Amino acid sequence: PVSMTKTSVDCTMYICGDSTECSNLLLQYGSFCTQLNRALTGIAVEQD
Amino acid sequence: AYTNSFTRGVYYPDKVFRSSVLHSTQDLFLPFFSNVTWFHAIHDNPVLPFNDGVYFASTEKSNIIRGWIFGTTLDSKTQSLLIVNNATNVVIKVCEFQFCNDPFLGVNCTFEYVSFKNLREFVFKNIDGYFKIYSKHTPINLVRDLPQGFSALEPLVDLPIGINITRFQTLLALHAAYYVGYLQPRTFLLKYNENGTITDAVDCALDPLSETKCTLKSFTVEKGIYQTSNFRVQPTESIVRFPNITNLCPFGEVFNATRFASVYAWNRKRISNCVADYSVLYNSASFSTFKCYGVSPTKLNDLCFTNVYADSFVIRGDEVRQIAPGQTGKIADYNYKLPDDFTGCVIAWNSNNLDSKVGGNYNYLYRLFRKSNLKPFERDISTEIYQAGSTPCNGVEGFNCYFPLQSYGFQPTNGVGYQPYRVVVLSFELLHAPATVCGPKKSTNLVKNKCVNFNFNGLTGTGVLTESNKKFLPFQQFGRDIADTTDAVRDPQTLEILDITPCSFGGVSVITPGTNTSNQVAVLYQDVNCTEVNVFQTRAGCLIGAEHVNNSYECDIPIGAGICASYQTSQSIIAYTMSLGAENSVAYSNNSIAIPTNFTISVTTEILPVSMTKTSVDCTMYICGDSTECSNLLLQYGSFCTQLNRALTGIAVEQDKNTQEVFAQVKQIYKTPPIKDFGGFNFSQILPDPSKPSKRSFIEDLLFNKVTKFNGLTVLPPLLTDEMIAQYTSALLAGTITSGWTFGAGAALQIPFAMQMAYRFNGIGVTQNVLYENQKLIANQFNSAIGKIQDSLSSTASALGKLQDVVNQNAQALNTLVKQLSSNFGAISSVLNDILSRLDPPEAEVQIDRLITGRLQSLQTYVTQQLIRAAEIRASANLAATKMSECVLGQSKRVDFCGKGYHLMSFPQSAPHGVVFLHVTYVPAQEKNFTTAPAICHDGKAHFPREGVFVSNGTHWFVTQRNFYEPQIITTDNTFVSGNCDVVIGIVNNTVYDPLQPELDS
Ligand SMILES: *[C@@H]1O[C@H](CO)[C@@H](O)[C@H](O)[C@H]1NC(C)=O
Ligand SMILES: *[C@@H]1O[C@H](CO)[C@@H](O)[C@H](O)[C@H]1NC(C)=O
Ligand SMILES: *[C@@H]1O[C@H](CO)[C@@H](O)[C@H](O)[C@H]1NC(C)=O
Ligand SMILES: *[C@@H]1O[C@H](CO)[C@@H](O)[C@H](O)[C@H]1NC(C)=O
Ligand SMILES: *[C@@H]1O[C@H](CO)[C@@H](O)[C@H](O)[C@H]1NC(C)=O
Ligand SMILES: *[C@@H]1O[C@H](CO)[C@@H](O)[C@H](O)[C@H]1NC(C)=O
Ligand SMILES: *[C@@H]1O[C@H](CO)[C@@H](O)[C@H](O)[C@H]1NC(C)=O
Repeated sequence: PVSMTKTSVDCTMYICGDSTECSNLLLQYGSFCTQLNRALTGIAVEQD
Repeated sequence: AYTNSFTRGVYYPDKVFRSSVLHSTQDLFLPFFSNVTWFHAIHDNPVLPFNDGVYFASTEKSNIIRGWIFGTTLDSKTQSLLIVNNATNVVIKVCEFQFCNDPFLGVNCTFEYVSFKNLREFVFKNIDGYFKIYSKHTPINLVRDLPQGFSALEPLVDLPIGINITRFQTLLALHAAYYVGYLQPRTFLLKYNENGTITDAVDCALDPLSETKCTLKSFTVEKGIYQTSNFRVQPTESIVRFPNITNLCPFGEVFNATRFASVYAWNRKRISNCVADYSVLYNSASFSTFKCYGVSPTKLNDLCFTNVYADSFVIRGDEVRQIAPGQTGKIADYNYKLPDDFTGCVIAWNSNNLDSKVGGNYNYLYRLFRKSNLKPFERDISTEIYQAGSTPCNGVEGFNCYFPLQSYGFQPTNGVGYQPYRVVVLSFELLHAPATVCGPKKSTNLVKNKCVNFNFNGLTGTGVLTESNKKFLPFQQFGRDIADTTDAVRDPQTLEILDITPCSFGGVSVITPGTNTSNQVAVLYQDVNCTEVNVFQTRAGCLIGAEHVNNSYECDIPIGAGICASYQTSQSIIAYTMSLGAENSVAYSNNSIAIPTNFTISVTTEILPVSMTKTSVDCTMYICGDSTECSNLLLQYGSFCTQLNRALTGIAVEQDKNTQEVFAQVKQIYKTPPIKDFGGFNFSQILPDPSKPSKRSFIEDLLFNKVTKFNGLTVLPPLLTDEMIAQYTSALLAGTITSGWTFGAGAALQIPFAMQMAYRFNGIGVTQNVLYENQKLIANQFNSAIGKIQDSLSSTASALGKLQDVVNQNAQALNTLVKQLSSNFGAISSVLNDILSRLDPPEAEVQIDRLITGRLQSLQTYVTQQLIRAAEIRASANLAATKMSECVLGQSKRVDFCGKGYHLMSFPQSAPHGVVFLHVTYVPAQEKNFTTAPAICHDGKAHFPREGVFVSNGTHWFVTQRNFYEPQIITTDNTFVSGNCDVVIGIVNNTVYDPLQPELDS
């Protein structure tokens, strides 16, 4: 295997999809969405 | 009259000093380069919407504009402020002043305070009751309109009025040029300088440039692809689909029955074919207590449940808290037990008057004695006499004989907690029965191929509703997927299978070149079909902004599905099928050979992250910095942070081990000779310069120059400082300049650099004779190639990509740790001295525990992230150690392992937490077509070369090495005799000249 499936799983919509209140409570955790999205993006560009 | 609001309107969201740091906040500013209205001051004061604010600017020469009135009615009906400056006093009052018929200044008194060449900007506003006076006076040389320039707008005075303003009217002076920008709750990338003046700002929700600007946290964005947010097709309307129920449900019957059951025999009234509004329930104010455990106490009317139970039984006032999960007592253990996962809602209204006889209500029973505690939602009708003592009864009294059921005497003369009630615990359940009890919300038509807000029988979501062929059985109602989410539903009014699929969604990514190159904007909608959104549709999605090009180019900013975007010609953004290269068919046949007549020595900079900043956090200092209570509460987790400290110190020691394995493979001190008579190969740019104060290379100096805390986490200094890392690199360079591969294995053997290149040439199967034949030429090419390294390494910032990105990666890891010191994690504050200094210790274990589980989980993500990052660094560092061992400390025969081309050697160069290798490679340049045959037959015997390839230019046959055209006549010290000419295909007639033949003939 040279690559996995290039999953681009977004933090806010995966955890609180189609929701504003849950995304507001989730951004109160600080950066976990931005380093998780950067981690998935780094994974995707790593398969590329 | 419209104006481009160029740069004006930036103020301080807060007045906390910051330096060389970019803070992002949500606040009310007007957008940059936006549309603002242009006014004159001849013969205009309409009441504009100050919905959340505007920005004022004045071109003034005689002080005509002098005041403002802001408010919601602005007619002394509400509290409205007036501003006058009578050349000596500043007067800002909201008191009941006499305003004129047309409000001007000449040329509810609760707030108890009673007393061109100039651009004036004033923003009077209210945020949370603060009245901020924002002021700035700025000289200019400009007359046409508002100037282009940056101006921080600072607060001066905060006054206690706290006034609603939704629309405002300017104040004139009778015997006003201004601008109106509608502010929005937008997020803003703000820049502070070291002197504390806000020098720039970005409204970053405006255009793709600014969206990249505040997602990359920088005012200058590199050319590339960046995901900024998510695109979701918003529902345009709401569809409600409920069964065609026509009967009002007897909820009022189980509230207003002539009699209610006891807790000994409470009823299960099961409900189907009903409409439940609950609006009459909430409109009734009779509820004494409403402890609604599974579902919201207020938000229930729109919700639909599958089945409901009315568990009506009468119990005392002090016992109303015992109808709860986890509660115990006589009633909770002997009469009615609720499960710990009870999903429902408990009802009890103020009801002393109805289920209470004036002579005593005697018909309600309860169980006070039982040998075992009862089960959740079971019904026990058993009347067996409870066994208390020792001897049994044959229906008599005495020992072991009381009736286990006895009744309440309900009289109005009882105590206030002992009062009778019509408590009726409507034991709601959310199960997955056929959903019947829905709020009315009259239905609408079934839309197709358009995602809207649907609520099918209490099940909500977003998606399109299409017809399906999915053959339901008549009892079955809902569909599920492999991921057990809802796949199909049946419309409960018309019996049709409705497929549910959420519409096209996805993150938005942005194509943008450098801001130092362009400001042209582009957006990408991936996996969206170009209906629901100079528009291009591809397999990757809907691309808006770039014109589609049938001509194919090399990929610069990747898009997806083979599409790539770039910036070219007059320049513009283009979209195209990306090239896989130049379309170059090879000139194959059975007899076609290509061998290069010319070569070049190319040098490639394989730069490798070998090491990392030895970050080490402290259980005390980082997690619970200078706090005895928090350090104790972290040791409450036991050895947990101790293996974290062990792991981080392990990362430090193995980083030292990586550096030792790549550099201190050398056992001695090697120093360069005072003369650099290196056979034409000047190394004073790659070798340390004695004229330099620190003995490092010149290219290392540009690797130190062009490419380059105290708050609980420290950095450990390396065991190897930068100067003596440079000393080890100088040692490795010296060993591979005067000693080559020998000092890697054993004793230092002095070997010339000409010998190293000549023998390294042999390694890749090209003969070393070419090197001494063109020594001056390749000295020129290699020196100028190192000069091209110097030029590229000094000109392009992208040449340091693989170390700049990793040093930045560690920087963002540390920076996210730093940002968790702002993150609250559910605690009310993020600074630990603040949270400890204001919380009493018993609730401080709770607050500190939330903060440290958040801090420790973020630190856990951090330490695992650098554990896998140090695994990547250590994999690339064992790669670097084998690279140095086989490519510096020896010659590698691994093709394409030491950069593109036939590897010759490599030159270590120290760099900030990394190694730069100067891999010299052999790359062929110019080639010719020749005719070739597998073998040459000479005297009935087939001939094969020991080294090299048979070729012919069409006139004479030659044997030549596979990577350089050196034609010689076929000679038996280059070929050998084998086999016969009758078997091999493609063999040609020739003669093979034995070098022994002229010796024996002469
Ligand atoms: C900020 O303050 C320093 C300190 O006097 C001053 O020298 C400088 O000119 C100011 N302005 C800047 C850095 O733009
Ligand atoms: C109830 O809904 C069904 C939908 O199929 C419809 O055919 C029927 O006429 C409706 N009846 C009333 C009284 O609204
Ligand atoms: C995109 O929408 C058009 C509009 O009708 C349609 O013809 C085309 O099939 C769609 N593309 C895909 C991949 O379904
Ligand atoms: C082959 O091409 C290289 C390219 O620079 C040149 O330096 C060299 O002199 C050429 N050799 C011959 C034999 O033409
Ligand atoms: C050193 O390298 C420079 C290249 O800038 C060259 O001009 C000079 O002749 C070299 N000196 C020696 C002694 O090789
Ligand atoms: C394949 O090789 C044979 C023998 O060298 C030759 O006769 C034949 O023409 C070749 N095929 C082509 C397409 O040239
Ligand atoms: C030359 O090659 C041919 C095959 O094409 C072979 O039959 C013959 O014996 C060879 N030698 C000669 C003609 O001397």
